[PDB]
Amino acid sequence: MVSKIKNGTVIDHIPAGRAFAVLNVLGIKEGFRIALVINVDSKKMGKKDIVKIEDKEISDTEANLITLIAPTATINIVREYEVVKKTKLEVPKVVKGILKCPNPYCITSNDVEAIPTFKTLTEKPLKMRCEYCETIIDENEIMSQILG
Amino acid sequence: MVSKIKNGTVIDHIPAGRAFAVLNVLGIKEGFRIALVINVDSKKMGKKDIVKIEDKEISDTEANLITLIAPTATINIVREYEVVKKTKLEVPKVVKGILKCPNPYCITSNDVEAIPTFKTLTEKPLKMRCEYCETIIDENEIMSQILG
Amino acid sequence: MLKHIISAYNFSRDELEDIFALTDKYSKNLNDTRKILSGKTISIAFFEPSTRTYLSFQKAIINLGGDVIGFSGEGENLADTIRMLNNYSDGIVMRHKYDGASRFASEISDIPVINAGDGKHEHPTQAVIDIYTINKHFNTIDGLVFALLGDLKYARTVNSLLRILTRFRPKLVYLISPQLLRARKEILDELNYPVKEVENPFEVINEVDVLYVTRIQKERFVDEMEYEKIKGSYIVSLDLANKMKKDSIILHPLPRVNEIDRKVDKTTKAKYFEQASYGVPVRMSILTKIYGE
Amino acid sequence: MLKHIISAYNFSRDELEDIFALTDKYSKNLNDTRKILSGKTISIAFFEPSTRTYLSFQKAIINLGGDVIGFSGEGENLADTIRMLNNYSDGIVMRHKYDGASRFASEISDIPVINAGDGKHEHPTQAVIDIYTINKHFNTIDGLVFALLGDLKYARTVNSLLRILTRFRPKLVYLISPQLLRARKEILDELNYPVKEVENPFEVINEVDVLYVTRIQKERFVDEMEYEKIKGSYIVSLDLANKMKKDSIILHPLPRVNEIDRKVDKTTKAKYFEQASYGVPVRMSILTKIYGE
Amino acid sequence: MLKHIISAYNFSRDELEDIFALTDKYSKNLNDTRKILSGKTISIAFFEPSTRTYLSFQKAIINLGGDVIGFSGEGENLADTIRMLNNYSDGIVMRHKYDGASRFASEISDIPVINAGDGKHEHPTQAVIDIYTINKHFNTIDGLVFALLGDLKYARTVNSLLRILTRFRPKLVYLISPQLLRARKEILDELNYPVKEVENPFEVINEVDVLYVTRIQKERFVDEMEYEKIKGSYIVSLDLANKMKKDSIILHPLPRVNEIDRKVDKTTKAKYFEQASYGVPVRMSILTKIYGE
Amino acid sequence: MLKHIISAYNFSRDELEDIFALTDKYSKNLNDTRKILSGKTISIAFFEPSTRTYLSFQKAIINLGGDVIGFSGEGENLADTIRMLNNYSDGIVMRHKYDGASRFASEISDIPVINAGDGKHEHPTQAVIDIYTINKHFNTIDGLVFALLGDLKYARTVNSLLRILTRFRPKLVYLISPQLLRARKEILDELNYPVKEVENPFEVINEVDVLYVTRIQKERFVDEMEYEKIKGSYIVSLDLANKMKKDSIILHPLPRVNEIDRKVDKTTKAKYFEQASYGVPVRMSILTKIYGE
Ligand SMILES: Nc1ccn([C@@H]2O[C@H](COP(=O)(O)OP(=O)(O)OP(=O)(O)O)[C@@H](O)[C@H]2O)c(=O)n1
Ligand SMILES: Nc1ccn([C@@H]2O[C@H](COP(=O)(O)OP(=O)(O)OP(=O)(O)O)[C@@H](O)[C@H]2O)c(=O)n1
Ligand SMILES: [Zn+2]
Ligand SMILES: [Zn+2]
Repeated sequence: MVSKIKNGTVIDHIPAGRAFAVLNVLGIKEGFRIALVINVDSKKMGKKDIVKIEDKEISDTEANLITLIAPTATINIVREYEVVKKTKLEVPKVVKGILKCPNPYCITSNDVEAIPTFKTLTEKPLKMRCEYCETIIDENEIMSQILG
Repeated sequence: MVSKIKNGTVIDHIPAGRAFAVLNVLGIKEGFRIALVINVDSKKMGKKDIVKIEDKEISDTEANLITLIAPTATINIVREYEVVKKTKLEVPKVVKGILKCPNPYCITSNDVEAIPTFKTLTEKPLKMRCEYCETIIDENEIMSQILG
Repeated sequence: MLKHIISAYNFSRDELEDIFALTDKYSKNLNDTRKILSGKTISIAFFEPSTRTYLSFQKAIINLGGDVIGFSGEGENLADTIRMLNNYSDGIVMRHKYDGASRFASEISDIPVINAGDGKHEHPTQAVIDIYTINKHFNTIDGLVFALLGDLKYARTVNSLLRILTRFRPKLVYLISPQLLRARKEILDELNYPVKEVENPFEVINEVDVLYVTRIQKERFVDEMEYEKIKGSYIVSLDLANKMKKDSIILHPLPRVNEIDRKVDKTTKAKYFEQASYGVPVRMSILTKIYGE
Repeated sequence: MLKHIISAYNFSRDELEDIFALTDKYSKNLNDTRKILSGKTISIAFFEPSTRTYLSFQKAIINLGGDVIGFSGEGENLADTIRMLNNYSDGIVMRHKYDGASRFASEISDIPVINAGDGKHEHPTQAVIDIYTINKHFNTIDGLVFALLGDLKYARTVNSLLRILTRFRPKLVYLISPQLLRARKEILDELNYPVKEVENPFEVINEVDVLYVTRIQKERFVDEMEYEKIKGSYIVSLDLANKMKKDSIILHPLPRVNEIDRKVDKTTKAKYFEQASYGVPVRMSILTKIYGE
Repeated sequence: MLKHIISAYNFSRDELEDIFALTDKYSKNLNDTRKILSGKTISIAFFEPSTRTYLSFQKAIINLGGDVIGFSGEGENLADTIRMLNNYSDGIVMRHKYDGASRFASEISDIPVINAGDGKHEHPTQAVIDIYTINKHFNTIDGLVFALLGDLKYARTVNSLLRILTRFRPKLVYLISPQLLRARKEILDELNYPVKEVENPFEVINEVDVLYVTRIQKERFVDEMEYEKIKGSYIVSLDLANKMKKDSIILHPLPRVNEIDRKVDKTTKAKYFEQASYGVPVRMSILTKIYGE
Repeated sequence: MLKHIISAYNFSRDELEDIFALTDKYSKNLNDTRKILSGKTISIAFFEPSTRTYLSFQKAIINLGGDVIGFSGEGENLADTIRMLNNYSDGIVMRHKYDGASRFASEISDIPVINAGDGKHEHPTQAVIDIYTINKHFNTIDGLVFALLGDLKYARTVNSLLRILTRFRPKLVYLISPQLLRARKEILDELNYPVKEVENPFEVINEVDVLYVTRIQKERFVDEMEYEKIKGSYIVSLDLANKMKKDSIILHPLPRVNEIDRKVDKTTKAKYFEQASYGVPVRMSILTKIYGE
């Protein structure tokens, strides 16, 4: 439902309603064109969202952050109108900035310069560990932090 | 850059970057398709944003709330692919919910059920007045509340 | 018809004159006053305590045959509290620390809500008492020259007084305050009569019919020195009193601390004690317009 | 015959049905209710303050022609205090922070003592109000399916509710709490009807006729994190409400803080406001059984 | 090479053995110890006060020829504070109420940061002191049977001890705590040696070589009664001491309150006073590995 | 010759240049600095606590071979206290909450008194640090364009800075503050160089060589709303930084709270960390002029 992009990144197969969260996850919310469609039809998912960012090629690092809320997602890098790359999304090893630590006594919950940092402990059932205080968070806490 | 809509509302001529704020202003962030393009070319404005909401016709009431952050905006109601209406955006008389009262002692700043309510005092230089405590807010405070 | 008493704006000139007459009647304290609140319970919900205003309303209600329940002081919602008082009572008189609390209460409530003070916003029944006193003395409110002295920024009584005056035709209202405590632009723009901001009372004291004082408080100024440098000239002194016209009056909605020299008490110009003594009959009157008509 | 109201156990099934009928009568607020407390003084001794319950009883007493004396807040003995109230009054309604305070008071006292809350023990007149509300809605209490949600360990209202239910025949009472706040073994062993402890409400929400909520408080858990991890699922949300049967009701003895989503208020299932509105007539009823029979 | 001392994990088995040898050397308090901190200033930044650990490090530093600056107690940023200490000093020893404070400090800092306690996280130099004491007594750490007694959930010393043990081969570590204060799953999953959770010490006391106690605190349990019911069995009593093997030792990182019966002091099994007396030489050692190699 | 350091006025242009040179020498931290305080004890009497400034002086003194005694915090007389320090020591560095405390101390005292802050009066050694930093960067102080941003009324550092500048020839000093926090007429009348009061920094930010910021505090304004309305424009933001000239510097005598956007830290214009790092050598220098010449 949105036109094709000359150069940039297309993030397809986002769960319905979650595009806004994807942009947050990426720190995008300036200069470059962005398109979103929300709640559009998806043959395999029922509904989906699509994000299109002109003139920016999301890295494998930036991209893996998406898997936290949109593990189904597919990342296409677009050049001259041709999709030149279709990234394999993986669970990121480390998450700096996006997730806060639920421990009110964690240094990351008190010092503005102390940026929250989580290291993935198991991908299987997804468990992440705060690198400062060792508090563990699950997929629930993760998704309820970013989605709401 | 986004395809035409079969039925719904198109909000065109939003200042660049402000589409997200328009949706907030409208309480939209479920079920129905939404499209945004951000930072696209505009002959008259340099850059603009466009919002498209399928299957919903924004009222003159809902619409006037947009003027607070996008007074340039134009609202088109779309049916069967034809634009059946091009709303005249006006400064809304009353704003309930969107704007908070800067007075920390205002009842609306303390009781969850006491919903902030502002009555436009002058459209000219835009000044609004809290209906509970009489605190006055200007266009600056208004825009810094919604935009950031 | 009168129901919620939230702003001085709730009153028309007609309702005020009516209230003055009823006050005159209730003043000459006959033992056959009509018990218009008989079988009714008024709740006195003083979230922010004030014993003077509490007792005034209670006495008013007692005089009218009403029963009194209430509380003074002390995470429940205002809304939920107002819903509760509606189970228990037939009217609410509330005082609250938050501006607009009475307006909001009156929106939740089926029974009448009477604002006995909401933050730094209004104190509308005080304004009725104030102008009743003035009207009693001069047989008019129109054409009088006023001077408000002290804190004109954070005083709900000043606010309510300025707004109630707009149902009349004052010749002039002098606004005498330190620079810091000037009436808010917002409020002054509502007014429909001549106003004039001034800093020292002795400059104009000779002209005023009504001198209305409020307290200035230390915990407000840039530092403790400014207050100390400014405070002594917003005190009503014996000297200032003596410079007033023969027929002039000095008002103050109590309590006072030190803002009036106590020697003023003995001059015939002192009217603040008479002012407090109309509290009951005036509030009887307001209640009578809400429930007895 | 009813005299001291200390436990929900003081009531028989017969007395409750009688009380419901009297409540029905007092609800349809006729102006000719019999003044059974005329010439009598009830003292309201709220050692532990609660303004909602204070005012409820006071209004009840006023409606019945009684005079009210009492206190709220503030090394004298409970016993000595109870002896003093016996000089001054014909019945005592007390709320106290110590468990068993009402039982002890009633042992010292010649005049009736009514327990309006004793520590974390009981709140028996609340339970009467709770079941009256339920019985009004369903025309029965027998055969209903209940769910208690929130804190089931330290909530006197829960205690009083569980105990009062034993005069009836509930189909089932679900006990939905975090592990930490489970009903005490002691209390559950008293019960004579099916009970079932569960941790998540969505597992059984579809079955319940009556959902009764209490607040969970931070200052109780091992650490602040546990609370934060557990709290969001004992909140009555709009989603939980929508999953209830058409004819089901949600109760809560007020005040609430944040344990009920305020959108629930607007659904027809919300019954907590109606519940509070029976407070007066129910307590009128209890007083009527103590003094008017 | 050792630099920041933030976790017990910073140490290898090799570094620990080296530290034990240096501790042995510094223990036999010769007056010719090498002044490796001569011309150096260590800052002791105790945001959370502890005088015992403060003085221990200060003495260590003094013994090594260092100068000491620091503070104890008292909206500046931790980061900014750490940047400031880098102007003033050549190493920082910090204790802080926030978990991970030392880790973060060491990331901001160019000079070495030594964690003397960070919230409820770790106390790594204590663990070095603990195992040095054990190794001194048994000539081994491998193959020993341990029992941790008291609070095993919120005790940084327990955390640091459990983690440091993973550089060795303990036969078994018993975890004796009330249900509420069990070692965190997170921490136990790190471990590479047999562990066994138990509730009562008398069940296994006969097997342990090392009994390590921590205090349980009231302000933690569901209510004051639970604590009172549980507390008496995590006290090291004379009876429990007498049931230990002849060659066994009792440790505790001070201060104690009442968790050890003072009669235990006089038995040859009491090792907590000897444990505290190695504080200085052990910390001298750690400092020597950071600055003297 | 320098002895008591009470005001920025104690320094001549000649003494400052000398101090800059000595600071340059002490900065290049050679291990053969002359121990001019050997055998001397300086007392650090911080009646009003500040750990940053405490530690700075202590380190300065340590670097110079001095011994340090002192106190921080806590009805004895200032005079009596000063007499006591004269028994114990050879110089006093004091910080006090009362204006003029250092001046008075220096009148009672035989040994040198150094003012590390007296109420809202002065902080003269900070001003030396400030201008040393500026002189290091620009190779001049004469002819520079300054802007003071934040609180210019109650900031001893601003006071000391304005006064020390009078030994030089600044092109212009912009005074950017809200109306409420303007430099005192008293202080401005002392000055011998162009000054210009302005309210918004973006109006002149393009001209300034040196931007010097202080914090504005809520507990100062008429009400909490004014502060909130004014505060955001005396914050050093990334935008304001980017609008400065290429060769310009941003200074701030620490601690900061939120008055500088932390992203500024990473720009080459940020000089506040370098500023704090000269604290020690500058104070070494001042001490050297007092005791080593
Ligand atoms: N120049 C281009 C190329 C494609 N796209 C978008 O990015 C995705 C491109 O994937 P593509 O390989 O072109 O189509 P599919 O093979 O169907 O993608 P997939 O197999 O991953 O579903 C599509 O959503 C398309 O709308 C685009 O916006 N601009
Ligand atoms: N069925 C339709 C009709 C139009 N539009 C969009 O809504 C606006 C329609 O305005 P229209 O009258 O069709 O075009 P213009 O005359 O150029 O609009 P305007 O004069 O207001 O700039 C355009 O942004 C167009 O992309 C749409 O999405 N679906
Ligand atoms: Zn953490
Ligand atoms: Zn308001």
